Amino acid sequence: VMAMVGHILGLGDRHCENILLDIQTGKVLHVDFDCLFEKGKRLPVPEILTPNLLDALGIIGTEGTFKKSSEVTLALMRKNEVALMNVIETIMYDIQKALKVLRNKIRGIDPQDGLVTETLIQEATSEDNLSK
Amino acid sequence: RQNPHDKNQNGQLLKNLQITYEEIGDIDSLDGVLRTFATGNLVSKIEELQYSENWKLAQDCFNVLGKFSDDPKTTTRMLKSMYDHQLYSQIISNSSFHSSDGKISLSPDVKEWYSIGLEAANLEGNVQTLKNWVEQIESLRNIDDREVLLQYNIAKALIAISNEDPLRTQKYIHNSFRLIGTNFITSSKETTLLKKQNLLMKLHSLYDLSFLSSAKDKFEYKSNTTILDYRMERIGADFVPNHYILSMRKSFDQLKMNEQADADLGKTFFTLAQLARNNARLDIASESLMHCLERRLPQAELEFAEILWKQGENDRALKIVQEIHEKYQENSSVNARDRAAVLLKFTEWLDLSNNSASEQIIKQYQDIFQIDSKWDKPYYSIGLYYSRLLERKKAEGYITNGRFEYRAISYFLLAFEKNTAKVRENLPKVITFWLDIAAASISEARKEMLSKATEDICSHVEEALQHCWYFVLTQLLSRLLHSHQSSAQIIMHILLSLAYITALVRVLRGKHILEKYRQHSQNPHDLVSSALDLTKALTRVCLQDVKFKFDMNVAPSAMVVPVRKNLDIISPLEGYQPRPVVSIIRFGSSYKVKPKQLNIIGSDGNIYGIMCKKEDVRQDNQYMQFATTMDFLLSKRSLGINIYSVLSLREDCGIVTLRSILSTKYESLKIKYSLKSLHDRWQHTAVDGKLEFYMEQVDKFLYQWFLENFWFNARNTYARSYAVMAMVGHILGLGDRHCENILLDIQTGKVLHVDFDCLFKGKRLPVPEIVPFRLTPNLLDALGIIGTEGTFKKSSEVTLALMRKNEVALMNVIETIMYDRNQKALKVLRNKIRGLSVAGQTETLIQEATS
Amino acid sequence: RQNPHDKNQNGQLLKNLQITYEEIGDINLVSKIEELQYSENWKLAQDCFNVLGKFSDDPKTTTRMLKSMYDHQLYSQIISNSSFHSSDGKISLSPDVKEWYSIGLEAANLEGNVQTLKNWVEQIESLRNIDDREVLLQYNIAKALIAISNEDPLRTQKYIHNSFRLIGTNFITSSKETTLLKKQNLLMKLHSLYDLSFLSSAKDKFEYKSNTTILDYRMERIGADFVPNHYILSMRKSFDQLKMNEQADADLGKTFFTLAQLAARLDIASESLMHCLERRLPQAELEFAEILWKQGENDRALKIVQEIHEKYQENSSVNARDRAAVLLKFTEWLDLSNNSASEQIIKQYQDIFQIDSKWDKPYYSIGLYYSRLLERKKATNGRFEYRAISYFLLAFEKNTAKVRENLPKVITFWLDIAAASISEARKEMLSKATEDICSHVEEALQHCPTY
Amino acid sequence: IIGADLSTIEILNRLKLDYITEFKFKNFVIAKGAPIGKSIVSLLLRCKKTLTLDRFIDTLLEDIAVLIKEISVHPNESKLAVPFLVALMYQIVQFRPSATHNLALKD
Repeated sequence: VMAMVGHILGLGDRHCENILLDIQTGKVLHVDFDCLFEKGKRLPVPEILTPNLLDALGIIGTEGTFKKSSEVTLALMRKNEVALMNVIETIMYDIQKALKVLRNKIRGIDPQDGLVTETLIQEATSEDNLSK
Repeated sequence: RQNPHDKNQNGQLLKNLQITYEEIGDIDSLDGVLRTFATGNLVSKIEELQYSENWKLAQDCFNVLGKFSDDPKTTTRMLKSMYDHQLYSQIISNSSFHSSDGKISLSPDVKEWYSIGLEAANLEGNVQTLKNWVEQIESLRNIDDREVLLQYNIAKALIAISNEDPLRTQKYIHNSFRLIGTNFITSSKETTLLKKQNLLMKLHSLYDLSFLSSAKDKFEYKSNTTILDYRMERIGADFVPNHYILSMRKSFDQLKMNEQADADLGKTFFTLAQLARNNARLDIASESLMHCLERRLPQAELEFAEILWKQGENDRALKIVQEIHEKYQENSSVNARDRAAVLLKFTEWLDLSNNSASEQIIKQYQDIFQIDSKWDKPYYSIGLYYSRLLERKKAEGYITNGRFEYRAISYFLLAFEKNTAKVRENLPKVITFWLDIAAASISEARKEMLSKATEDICSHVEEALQHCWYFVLTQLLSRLLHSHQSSAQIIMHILLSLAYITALVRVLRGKHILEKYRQHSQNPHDLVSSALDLTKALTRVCLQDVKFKFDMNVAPSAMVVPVRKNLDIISPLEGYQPRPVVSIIRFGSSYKVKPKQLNIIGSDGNIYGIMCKKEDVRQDNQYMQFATTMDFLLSKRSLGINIYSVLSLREDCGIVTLRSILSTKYESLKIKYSLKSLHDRWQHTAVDGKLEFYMEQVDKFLYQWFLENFWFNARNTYARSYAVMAMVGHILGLGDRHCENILLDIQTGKVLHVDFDCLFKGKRLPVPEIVPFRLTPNLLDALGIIGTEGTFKKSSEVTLALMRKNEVALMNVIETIMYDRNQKALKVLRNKIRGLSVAGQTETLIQEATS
Repeated sequence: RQNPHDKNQNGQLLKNLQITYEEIGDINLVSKIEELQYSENWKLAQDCFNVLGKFSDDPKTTTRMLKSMYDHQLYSQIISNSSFHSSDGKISLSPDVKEWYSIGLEAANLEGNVQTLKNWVEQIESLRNIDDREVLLQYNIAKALIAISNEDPLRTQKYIHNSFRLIGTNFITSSKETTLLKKQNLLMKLHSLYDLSFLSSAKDKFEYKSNTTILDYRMERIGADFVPNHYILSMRKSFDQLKMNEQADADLGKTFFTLAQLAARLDIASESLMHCLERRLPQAELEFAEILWKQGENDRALKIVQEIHEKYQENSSVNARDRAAVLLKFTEWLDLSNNSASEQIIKQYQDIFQIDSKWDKPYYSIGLYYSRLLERKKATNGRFEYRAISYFLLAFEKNTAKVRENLPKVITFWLDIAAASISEARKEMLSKATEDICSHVEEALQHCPTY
Repeated sequence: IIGADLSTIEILNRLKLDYITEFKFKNFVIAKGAPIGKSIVSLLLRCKKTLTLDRFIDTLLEDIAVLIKEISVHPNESKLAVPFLVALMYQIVQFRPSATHNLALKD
């Protein structure tokens, strides 16, 4: 969620130095995230959980649990898109239009698409999991 | 009329009509009236968009509303909604009959219940259903109603086929014929019939079941399937009758089921499935599609992955077609149908998606070239895909043309004439890139390929045309210059490889090709002679003001009549012709300082339609393309929307009591309400005041005209037609209303629209004004007791369905039409197509345009 | 971790987590249909199942069906797809194939009545031994419901004892396994059982009347999740259903006033609301409009709620919160109906100014619609939206329902345009805007809640 | 009756009538899902010990005749009753000439 937060208010190339990952809960923070007026998004300096995660996911791999949980979570992360968006709003540090298009994405729009045991191969490839 | 818009001096009468027609029992009238702004209790009022844009939830609403069944009005309206958009599953699960005991004895003229239930489960039923539940639904006392007599004998035919009895089935179906033909059918003066269309489609399905039972064996029945495919090739335009007809067929193949008839049931489900899909009703469509899902249907689950490729799971749809295509290369799995269908759809999917680089998709084009060899829809769809790729490499750099795409088009023009599977239809897909590279050739007179590539495409054009490029309208607007050496050559070489050319009557950059074609070995007469003859005639009579004989009354020319009378067309039906036998002549000598008119005179001795236009309109022609797409979509309800065809081959080229319509519109104008001061208040005066001004218009008046014209067939069918082309009007954002919007003949049928001479003209137009359709202030009253939200609403929903699965292709077409010469909003409302009502919309949109 | 990169060692041990999860809770053509099954969009794969089980011959997919069109709680279609109120009773003396009853009796047991609960209660007992546990739970509370069809509250509490014993013995395991997200069915059933029959704090009759007010506090203990925790008036629609006698039977549907306030998967809300409309409750009719709209529609429900809005100004219209709720639904229906420019919404803004005061979360609904129009209209420095801010901030003083919460909704763009001006200031039009909005939120701070 | 494969008393037992929930001539209780035949068997049985031969006849005639009527004058319901009711009337009638009494036959 914080990754969509950041790369929808348009920072680009989040420094690995900034990311801190608490052992208590797993929070993933952006400290500066200079992103007002697409700060650094045009620059894109860096223009860059594998099978180990799937092994730990279960005997059926990702089948079920992951995306069922994550899709009740989808019901969560689309009902309050605008609330989590104003949560996003905290990436000014110096933008809006990209934020709007990609929060439409949050609501369900797909890249270059008006669109608004095999789930082992599907949900493991869920964009909300594998996009970046 | 002689009282305000909404009150009890208008409601009490409407409500007693409700009661009386509910007693009668016409389902679409039911929809319209129960909707019409009934301001009673929330349930009885809610039907405002009862089926349009939300139907299933309101349907289960009516369902548990009549669950106690002690409001029999509410339960026949239950079964109403169940019919109107097909929840026949809860019809067969509406537990008054499908229980230990069934009927409540003699469902009286309350028998709307019975009629609807019967048609519904006759199309989704079996020996269990039809047997036990006619065993409950026939047994009544007062002979007063006959809906149930009809459907009881259709179902008795079904039980007889299950009893294996050709004779008995024939007799029962023929008696159903007798009954419906006698007391269900209506007259002429009215034959705008589409209400009656439901009942005569019931008759059609009965005839189907009759010869399906006389079907000698599997070979005779294969001929039977062929003749019903020929039905599917020339019957009409709607989802709803597809549904009833082939679902009745499904009941046939299910009641009478052997092993050969199990394959029969599978194939009928596949048909009803994919058709009910392709006409945007991926609900009951999906249901019976899953019924055949239980039966080994790879392609079909690719069509389901396609409906979700519309809704929510592009990624997994693409994946499954990938592995299923490359893994099902085993027993059966016809490679040029199963494999080629699935990987074809995978290719168009990835063309649309561009989430996975087109590298492997050109590779799956090679993969269909390999597995597919009998089939050619991959070939034409890859013609359009590589059209997209000529675009992409034009974005890659100064390389627009391409050898692979050129060869694709080349073998497609090796295969044009055979059937015309999508040729005339996809003609936009080719003219767009042809004229894009023509513009490239004029630009860069890097880009060192326009010459050879443009000439190759011009040789394509010439080889097809010479012994056959007919689709040139809004790019060959007019022919006035060379620097291409193909434009005039083709626009006037079609004029001799197409045999209207006898009735005509840059400046130096045009001649060279004209006299080149004169040089060419076919030269009947030099047309530019007459062209500039009438040109000088006009430019001498263009200024003779005060404060036609020169080029007139001459005819026998070499160019086409200047007046708009040229090209009523044909379409895929299979030898196919770009116009009956006719010789245009009689140059108009009227000094209208310009209507010159003739009509249809063929060999047989009939008369075919006529309407006059002018000045470079082709968005009209894309609406005829839309009507032909409705036809191929169908390929109950069945809206009767007739259609002409104004095509072109040069500039200005191409095609109820209604006498009462004429004079009553005259009396609306001639009520002596000034015709140019209401425009003063509209535009010249207060706009926020022009809002209440247009309300004092609606309450100063028209609609009296409309319903006086209408009665049942007149109203119902005009409303259906208005539904369909009104939704087309909005969906194409065309608007810009005309001045005699509806003018048809008076005998048997013909109900349709006219204008359509515009495409995004209301949003992407100089000073945009309310992008919508043709709408009036009192449009609600244009429909009367059902309002402009009524059977208009129902066949409007059927319009959403009838144009929202080919909708991606239709959007791809309208992408071409953009043509800002004479993008953002284009794709945006393409996505919109993908995803009262004047009592409200009039003030809201119309005035917040002019308030 | 020590496996081949491709999953080829998986064939034997991919058929086992999908049998252990079905209890643990951490949940070819047929194999390529359930692609969307629960993927935020059920209807399609859901009626895939109700179809592939109309064949009513494959039990694995039959349970798949019922459990699926069960999870998003289409419970009265579950009792519709009943093999019992049919040509024969259900699968009689239900052998190991009773799990369909297991899935269905709760369907009836909260969406059902004297007729429904009974016709299934005399079609579930069925077996000969008492082996099953889930459908026996739902049986106990189905027979508790028929028990208070006979209306003997105390021995209904006796059947509630039987149900409570059953679940607390045969339905839960220890910690270290399962956070309660997947004990959902269990704890939802538990909350419902107390509400069915428990008499201590609400035992007295005096308690009962004031417990209508104290049932408004069932959401506090339960929660706010649409799954089963939302119990503002949803559980109240059950208090008066358990207490249904003459006048209290007329109050059964009247207590479902703000029940459907929660209701995409509303076929269930539909059936329950039909049942209540059988009493003509204006709030219930309002929430019927609510469910139809929530499907997705704008102006169907626009028209109905607006006519009722301008209709019940005297008749019924509970002063407490009847037309205030028609107008809550109306206001967000305008917001997502895209037809109600500032004057239109401000009409019913004035309407509440005239009719009701204890609820201006509608005024924040007008706020959010104005946000929609202002951003779509200025995407700055618009005196229209600054007057909007003025009357919104005036409304933000008193009713203190969400002032703190959605105050940043407006102050965010106001302060962001302030920042845009202080970086780049044509833009000399936020001048008076910032001055007067600063002064008026200052008088707010002077005359508003502190926190 | 030929083709009526049953004990036509059972036939009657398959005749419920929802609309009419109130019926009673000479003790003829009938209700919603309450079969005509359930009351037919009711009569037949205790009427055996109550009535004699011909009075049994007459009682059937008049009671099941009240049934004949109130279903016949009940156009809303369907009358599946009266055919086999009348068939019962015939087994009655036929049972003996001498036993059957002309008063009952009259009525």
